[PDB]
Amino acid sequence: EPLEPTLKNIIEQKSLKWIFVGGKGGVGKTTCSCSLAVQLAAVRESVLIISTNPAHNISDAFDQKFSKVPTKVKGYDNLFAMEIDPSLGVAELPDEFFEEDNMLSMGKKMMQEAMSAFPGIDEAMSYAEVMRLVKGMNFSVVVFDTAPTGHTLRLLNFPTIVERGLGRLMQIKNQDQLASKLEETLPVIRSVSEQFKDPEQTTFICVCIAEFLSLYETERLIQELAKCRIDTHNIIVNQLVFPDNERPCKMCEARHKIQSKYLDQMEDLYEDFHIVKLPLLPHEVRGADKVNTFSKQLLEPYSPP
Amino acid sequence: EPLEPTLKNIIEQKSLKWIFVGGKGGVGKTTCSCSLAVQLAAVRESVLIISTNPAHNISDAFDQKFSKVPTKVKGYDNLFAMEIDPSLGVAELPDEFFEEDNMLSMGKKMMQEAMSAFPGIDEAMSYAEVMRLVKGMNFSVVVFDTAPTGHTLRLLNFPTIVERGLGRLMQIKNQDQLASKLEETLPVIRSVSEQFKDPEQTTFICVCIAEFLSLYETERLIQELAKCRIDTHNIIVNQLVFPDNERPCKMCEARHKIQSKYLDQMEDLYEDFHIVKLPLLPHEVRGADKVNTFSKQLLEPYSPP
Amino acid sequence: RNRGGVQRVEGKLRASVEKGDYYEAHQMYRTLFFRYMSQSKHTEARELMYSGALLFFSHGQQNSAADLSMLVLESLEKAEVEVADELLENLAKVFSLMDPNSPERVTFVSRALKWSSGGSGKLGHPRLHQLLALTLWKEQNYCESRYHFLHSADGEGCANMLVEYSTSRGFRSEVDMFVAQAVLQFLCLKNKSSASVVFTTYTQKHPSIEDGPPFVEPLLNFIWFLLLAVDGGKLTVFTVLCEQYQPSLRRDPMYNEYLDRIGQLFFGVPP
Amino acid sequence: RNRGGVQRVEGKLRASVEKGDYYEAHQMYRTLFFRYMSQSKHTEARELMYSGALLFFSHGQQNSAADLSMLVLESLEKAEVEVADELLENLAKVFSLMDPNSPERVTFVSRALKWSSGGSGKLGHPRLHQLLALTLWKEQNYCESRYHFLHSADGEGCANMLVEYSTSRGFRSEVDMFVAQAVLQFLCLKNKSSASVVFTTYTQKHPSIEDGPPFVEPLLNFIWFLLLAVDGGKLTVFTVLCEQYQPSLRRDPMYNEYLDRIGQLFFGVPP
Amino acid sequence: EPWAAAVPPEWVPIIQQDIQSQRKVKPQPPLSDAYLSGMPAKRRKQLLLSEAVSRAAKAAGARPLTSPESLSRDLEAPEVQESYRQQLRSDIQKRLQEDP
Amino acid sequence: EPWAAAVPPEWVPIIQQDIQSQRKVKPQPPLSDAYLSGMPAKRRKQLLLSEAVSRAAKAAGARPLTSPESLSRDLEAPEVQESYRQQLRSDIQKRLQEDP
Amino acid sequence: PQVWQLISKVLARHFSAADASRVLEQLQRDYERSLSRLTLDDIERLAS
Amino acid sequence: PQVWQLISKVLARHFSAADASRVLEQLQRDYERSLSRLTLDDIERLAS
Ligand SMILES: Nc1ncnc2c1ncn2[C@@H]1O[C@H](COP(=O)(O)OP(=O)(O)OP(=O)(O)O)[C@@H](O)[C@H]1O
Ligand SMILES: Nc1ncnc2c1ncn2[C@@H]1O[C@H](COP(=O)(O)OP(=O)(O)OP(=O)(O)O)[C@@H](O)[C@H]1O
Ligand SMILES: [Mg+2]
Ligand SMILES: [Mg+2]
Ligand SMILES: [Zn+2]
Repeated sequence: EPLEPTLKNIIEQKSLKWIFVGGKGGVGKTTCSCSLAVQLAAVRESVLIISTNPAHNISDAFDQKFSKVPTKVKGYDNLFAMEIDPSLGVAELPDEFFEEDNMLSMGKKMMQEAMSAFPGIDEAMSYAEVMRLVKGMNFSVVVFDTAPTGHTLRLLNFPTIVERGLGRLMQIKNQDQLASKLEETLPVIRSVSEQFKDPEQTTFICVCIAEFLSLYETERLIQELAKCRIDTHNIIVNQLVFPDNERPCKMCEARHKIQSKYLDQMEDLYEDFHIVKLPLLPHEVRGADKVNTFSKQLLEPYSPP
Repeated sequence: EPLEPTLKNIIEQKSLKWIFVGGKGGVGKTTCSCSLAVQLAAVRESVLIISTNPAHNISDAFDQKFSKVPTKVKGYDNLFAMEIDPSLGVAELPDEFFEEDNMLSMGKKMMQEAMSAFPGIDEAMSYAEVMRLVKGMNFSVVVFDTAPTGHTLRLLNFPTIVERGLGRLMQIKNQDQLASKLEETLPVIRSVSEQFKDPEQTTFICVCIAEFLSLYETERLIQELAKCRIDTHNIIVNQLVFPDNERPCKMCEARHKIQSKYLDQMEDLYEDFHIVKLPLLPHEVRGADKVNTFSKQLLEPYSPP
Repeated sequence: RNRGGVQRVEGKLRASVEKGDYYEAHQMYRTLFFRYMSQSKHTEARELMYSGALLFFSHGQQNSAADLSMLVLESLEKAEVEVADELLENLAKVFSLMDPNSPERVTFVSRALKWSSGGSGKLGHPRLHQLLALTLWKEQNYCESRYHFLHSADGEGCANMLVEYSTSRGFRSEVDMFVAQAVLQFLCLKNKSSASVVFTTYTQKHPSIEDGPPFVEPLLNFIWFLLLAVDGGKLTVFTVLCEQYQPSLRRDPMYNEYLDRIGQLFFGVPP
Repeated sequence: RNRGGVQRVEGKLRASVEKGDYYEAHQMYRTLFFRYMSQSKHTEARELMYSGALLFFSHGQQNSAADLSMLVLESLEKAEVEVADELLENLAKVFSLMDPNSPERVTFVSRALKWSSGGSGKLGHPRLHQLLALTLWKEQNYCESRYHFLHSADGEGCANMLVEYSTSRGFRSEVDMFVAQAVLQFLCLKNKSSASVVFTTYTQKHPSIEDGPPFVEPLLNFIWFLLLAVDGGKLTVFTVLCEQYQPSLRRDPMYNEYLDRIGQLFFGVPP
Repeated sequence: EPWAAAVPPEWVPIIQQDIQSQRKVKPQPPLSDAYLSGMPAKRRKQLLLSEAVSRAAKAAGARPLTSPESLSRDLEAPEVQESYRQQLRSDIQKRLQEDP
Repeated sequence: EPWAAAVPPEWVPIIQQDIQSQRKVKPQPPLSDAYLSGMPAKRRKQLLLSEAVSRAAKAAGARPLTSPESLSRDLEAPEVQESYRQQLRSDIQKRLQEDP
Repeated sequence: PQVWQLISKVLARHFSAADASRVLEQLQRDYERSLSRLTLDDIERLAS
Repeated sequence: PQVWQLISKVLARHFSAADASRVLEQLQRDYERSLSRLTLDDIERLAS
């Protein structure tokens, strides 16, 4: 009766392009996103993973450092990874043949200095990379290891507010060559907004742990996404504990009791959501092999032996 | 020989005013910050806790909802809690006696609408509350449950860049009544910056778990703080697992092995840091009683029985 | 089965309320509200939210009750429910139950007023303004009570509140000026009948004011003549009254601009 | 004891490198760098970072090696180490070892050049520019190699690279124009000796150019006379040469503004 | 009078009285903050001598011959100036008496 | 000539030749992108007929009597227009021949 | 004894005759204005 | 057979005589300019 507790729908939904993994901090956004990307790489022609979170961990997750430009992930042929760069475009080496225009020099200096450290720069740069992708279409699908619920929601809202602002501007366009640039941007802006608002094009994977704080942070995140009308029809319960009846211990038993309570609460609350349950593993989930093994159970419904 | 593995120095350093708790997501920033605030409330005349993280959890941590204005925490007399409000100041009810000035009406409307959803609004509003506090001095000390490393670093950098920008402006002041307002702000701005840069006035508590991702995210956070010259001389290792030799289980044993490896790495790396170790508990750390009990071991060096 | 989750959630909420886990009950109230709204059960969601807010108020859970009240306002807004007296009384009760100094009230009222006929003048039903003013007067929040009364449509209780406010706070010489201010502001709000009733009641009931339309105070006589002229609508009479009473109208300078509106409003004076 | 942590960290780093855990070794390299810098051991930190970057390059860890190289540049910057030929060769080797198309090189070189005498002209030692140009030429990155040569102080290898670039890419009729462009740009860079040597070598060694100062190509003769005039510094000669050769100078219009600089630079022409 | 023509005749008498009274009524005293709360104006209705004297000099533009710092030092608020502080207290008490 | 006075006498002969040659040399042909890479200018050095004809009309401001959409429909790139496409291929091959 | 004696005798040593007189009369004017416009809020402020 | 015949016969049905002639001659001018300024990059673009 209930929806299958697997991400099988995500794999089968081939039209899906933009995949967002988010939730409370430390739940496993990075690991789950890497696992999902690995699973997709076995189906799609080429998949990218972007660490929009300023505290990038995909390098640690895959045990292989990644630059700010997509790079093939070791051990895979069509899987790429990148970390968003808060800093603006680097300054090209001046020719120096002629005295540089101080106005543009200082404009670019401020552009690369002030807003580089501005609090909202990270999400804005992530959005800029999204625009670049909507201009490129180089990768079949892209998976975003987003920051926690708050900043991820800010990022997801940014396209809507920016599109509204550009629409207002174009209304005020009638009342100095930037007009062409605005008209060039606006198509890309509605394109990104439309893709984000289309369930067939994108979906948000909410990853959470069986605890009060994580549970209700995930609930708030889901409601905010519904306000943003971003489709989200699956949750990843992570770090679950399954006691071994042979040699049980108090810690594991109590943790299992708590997690069972909050997981029953989740299942009652999240009907019509593919709730895929990921057990806590006794080994570090890092490196291509471990990540692939973890993803294998991410797709096959885990059941304790 | 090593520094005492407790926050005793934080309690004893009475001049300390601004306390920041941060680290990788899900490590326990909220719980550890609440515990530290509870411990301080037994010493200082009055302590506040602010959930700068947009995904506020102090309400869940203390099992008591808190508004955007400080409110006394149930079960305590001098402990207060608040959650930062991204939204700007509400619009006062118009008198309507005279036709409203459309210019100011629309200015305030845009102020409360556009930047309310801007990605950088959260940190900016947290900074505004910091300014309000530096104007008020109502509470003895304030503990910030910051967002993960990235956005917390953005917030901590914001005072420096804003102060630099205001200094530049005042240099350009010579080349329309806002000048007085700028001159009123600038003192508060240098005050906040100076307090943040003064070890005697503030300190950053880094909370982490014994894992690769958390470990090196904490390392990056510490280095970034050193770049910002914010004093940080203690770490909170959290969610540690101590196996019971009587009835051990594979999961707890393997987790303990991993955590011991990464904790030895921490101790080697973080000399001159009070590394206080917090065990994982078999019960939800929520509510005043549980939080107080957890804080008790946060101050007394935990040792397994 | 698919719906079974909601019933189990409701039962767990009841159990948590019984146990006294008030914050968890608040969170589950939020969850149930969102689930019901997703099903378009606006009325049921609003009723549940109202009951939860009342319960949280009864137990002293101020912040939780305020959050649930704001969710009630959200339900009213999203469903576009037509304003009804019962809902206004409900909102007034919720506002009364709140902590007077808590900012949530400011957020609540501004929203509530913005909901009731949100397309014009923050008016809704002046019944809501009257209820808020009465609640504030009982709380002795004279400033906001007077403001709402001015935006309300009840003058009798307004006049009684003005009398109490002047006696408790107004100086010896400001007695007439208080009612003059209130009346001129009513006229600025285009409510002539409210001004008439409030002036009549204030003059009749105030202990320090001698009964009789021929009031000793020049200001009261000026206000009476101004009301009569507004009834007539003759601009020349308004100008004469303003000129002859200038010494009294100068007692508070702002009166002048009020008159500027009045002449524009009731005597066709161009702006 | 307090220092023991660093030695244990170094030993663990060696063990991890032996095990092949390259990324963990990179992270521990970063940690050791920061610890050493905190102790003001700038030289030791830089040497360790250089060794780690070389090792990561040897094993194909491109991104890690680039990060360690950037840390090396940070060590050079923070310690304000005076530029020395050995360090420039080290940086040139690191730049060569990088992936040509990777953006890090752009970030690296811009920083490295910005480090070496960062107060004036991005110059540092033109030795660094020469090394970068040679590396690019070996990589056959003719555009950037030419750019650096122009910003370099080596003309002989510059001329050889220009000859190869023209033969491989330049059209039949552009042979003289390539060297003319390079020479005029050198003059725009205020390096007269570099222009002289490069022109001499290019004319002597290019297969399609007949030996002899009296070159058949009018442009080559114009360049020779321009160099001689710049040696003389006579403005009238410069003006005469520019006027008489206008048909040739129009072959590429931009030449003109180059001359405008040259006259301003070597003949006192006001801007 | 001319204006009497516009208004109804029975309004005519009282107005004259109001006019006559109006010419003798002492101007409005400072208003109560309670009343002023009903108006959007930010009008409203120097205990320590150092700043009071500084303000007096600023409003008069007087140049202290020796120094203003000396002026501040000349008192430092001793008992003979506590005389002035309780003189202030008494004066505001008398104010309150006139406004009970 | 006048200009000959300024320059040294031995420069005088060659310049005349350069002048004389200069008057007959055919102007500069379009430059190689390799050369242009050395200059900051963004100068550089319509395969499908629909857009080529549209550009021709725009540059001439010609009004299509029936419709431009019909003009696009009139071909839809059939074999008789594949004639033109390989004519293009041959023409650029001849271009390459003249620039080997 | 009263305010004016104190201030006059204190300012007779540091201001010029004209400057001292102007300062004293300006202070008296300011004090009179403050007394005139005194309200309850002033009474609470003084009490604090 | 060649480009000009094709375009002339196609445009003889939809443009006016003057308009058709102007379009054809403008196209020929554009084609001549493109051929003149053709470079290698154009050759790769065409090959793609
Ligand atoms: N199922 C699991 N079993 C064991 N360890 C896990 C599991 N999921 C995550 N971890 C580990 O828990 C820690 C937190 O996970 P992770 O770093 O992926 O979280 P995150 O959501 O990406 O965090 P952040 O918001 O800080 O980026 C990491 O050490 C990760 O390796
Ligand atoms: N020592 C502990 N023992 C048991 N549970 C713990 C412990 N520390 C934290 N937890 C629980 O782990 C979850 C994560 O902790 P917490 O929410 O405090 O993290 P955080 O750093 O504040 O997270 P975020 O960055 O998302 O705000 C919560 O359920 C918390 O109750
Ligand atoms: Mg992550
Ligand atoms: Mg938290
Ligand atoms: Zn166990």
